[PDB]
Amino acid sequence: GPAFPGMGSEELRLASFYDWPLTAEVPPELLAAAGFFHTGHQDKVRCFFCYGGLQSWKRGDDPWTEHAKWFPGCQFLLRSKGQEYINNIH
Ligand SMILES: CN[C@@H](C)C(=O)N[C@H](C(=O)N1CC[C@H]2CC[C@H](NC(=O)C(c3ccccc3)c3ccccc3)[C@H]21)C(C)(C)C
Ligand SMILES: [Zn+2]
Repeated sequence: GPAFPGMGSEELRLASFYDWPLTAEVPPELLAAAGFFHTGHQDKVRCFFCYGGLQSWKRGDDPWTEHAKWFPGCQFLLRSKGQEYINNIH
């Protein structure tokens, strides 16, 4: 199961980005869709399922790409995007 079942809802994850500092650079909509919620500190986010944390986001970063790059074993990622997607990023 998920590390943090309470953030399994995409809408709850999106709400967590109310004070996100990088709206134009890395959209909250895409971060939330990709399993991430905002910790509230700087640009630190975490996936609700694998609990993997990512920070130091660069403008134009693709949240799903970064998810697969750093946490390829995440089952939410696999369920959502499929194995071919994960394999191609590697
Ligand atoms: C350029 N795109 C971004 C999304 C990126 O690749 N970020 C990397 C990243 O954040 N990573 C890579 C994979 C993870 C391991 C190293 C880094 N982890 C953290 O920064 C976490 C952390 C560890 C120790 C002290 C403070 C923070 C972290 C924890 C919770 C939330 C966010 C990050 C995570 C970085 C900083 C190494 C370029
Ligand atoms: Zn994950």
